[PDB]
Amino acid sequence: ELTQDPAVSVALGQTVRITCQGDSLRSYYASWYQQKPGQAPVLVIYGKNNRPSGIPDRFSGSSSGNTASLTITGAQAEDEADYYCNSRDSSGNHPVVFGGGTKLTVLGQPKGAPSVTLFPPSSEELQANKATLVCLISDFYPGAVTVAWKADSSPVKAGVETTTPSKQSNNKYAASSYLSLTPEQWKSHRSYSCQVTHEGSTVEKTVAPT
Amino acid sequence: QVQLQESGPGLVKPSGTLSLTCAVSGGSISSSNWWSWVRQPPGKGLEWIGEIYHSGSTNYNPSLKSRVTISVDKSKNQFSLKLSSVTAADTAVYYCARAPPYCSSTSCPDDYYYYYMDVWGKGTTVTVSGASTKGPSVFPLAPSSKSTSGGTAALGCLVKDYFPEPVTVSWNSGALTSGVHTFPAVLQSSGLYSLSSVVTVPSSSLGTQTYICNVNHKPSNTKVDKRVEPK
Repeated sequence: ELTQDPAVSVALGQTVRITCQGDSLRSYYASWYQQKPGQAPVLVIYGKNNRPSGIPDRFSGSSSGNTASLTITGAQAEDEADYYCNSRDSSGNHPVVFGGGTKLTVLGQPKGAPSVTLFPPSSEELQANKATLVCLISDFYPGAVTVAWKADSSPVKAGVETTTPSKQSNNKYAASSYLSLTPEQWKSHRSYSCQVTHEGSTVEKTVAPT
Repeated sequence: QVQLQESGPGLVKPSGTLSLTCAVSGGSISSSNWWSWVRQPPGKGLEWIGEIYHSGSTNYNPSLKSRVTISVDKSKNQFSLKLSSVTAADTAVYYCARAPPYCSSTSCPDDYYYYYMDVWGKGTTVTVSGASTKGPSVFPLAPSSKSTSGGTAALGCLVKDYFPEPVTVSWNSGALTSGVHTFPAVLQSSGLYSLSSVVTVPSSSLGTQTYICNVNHKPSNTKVDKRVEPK
């Protein structure tokens, strides 16, 4: 069993040290991986201070006794990710153990308003006696947002499915919301609206049957 | 050795047996390495499952020892994984990887006390569920230029009601990559997934260029090529 801190934060341009602690580390070296949301883990440290090709030299590794440390000198925005240490157990037949992970937050990144795009139901779905409204939200930072739907000028609240925010490749966030209606309901109102609020400011997009 | 690729069922009913295979291409399985399996449950950490040598010797994770069997097929340059008595907690993304040799003694050269996994597969998603596989329904999202910059429009594809995960989307057989944004799926109250894929294109091309989204849903062996045209 290897222990890590669950959350560590660093400001842009400063140095951070992620620790990995375990009794097995007295016998075998520690490797490190970086993982960004929606991707596979990437090896950054074989062990000691040896890195694969392609890993910038701002990453460095060290170890002593029962602890190992990954050090990032001069953190940049692309270093925001999860980090796992990994080694070989010293007891028994030596299974392989992982650390719990460390979510590394980089401070000082720029804010951003959400970009909203609302699609009305397609003619093919209506002919199949169904109707979906698609509200696509992207490029907002920080990653907190609230979505509300409106039939004409009234809240609907029924048939709404909204995803949790996920981090894009540019460290900003995206989300989506779906409103499922019957073809009768879509044609018996004059408009529907998707209202997206972020950091106190709201963006409202409206569609209409035509 | 240069590339590993997993392949499995995608869906497994509770108390069933998970069966996976990793094809090794570009190198031989008879190398002096430990061919390993790793998984990661949704929203959780990495977990080591086990490893096998090219002679057949294995080493398992003590918490999963009673349910796992790892094999090696030297006739097909492959190694496989079996996990029985599955439950909901076995839903995860499974990876195959390759580890270096090591020493358990105390008097080897220094390079025999490293451990890492430098060659990984792309991973495969296995969800343990008692429900049935459901293919997707693809509907076009007609172009709209109101939310984009000057001289651009947004058109997309709606992938509705599929199970289980995942689906992949591409545009014009991969020839269109700039401006593509595929959003993560939503888990509807019915237990079925849905997502959308949007691409930003010049608004001056909406009447002259053909736009087709290629939706692939491997768990159901389905592939749809939906044309997206203006209103």
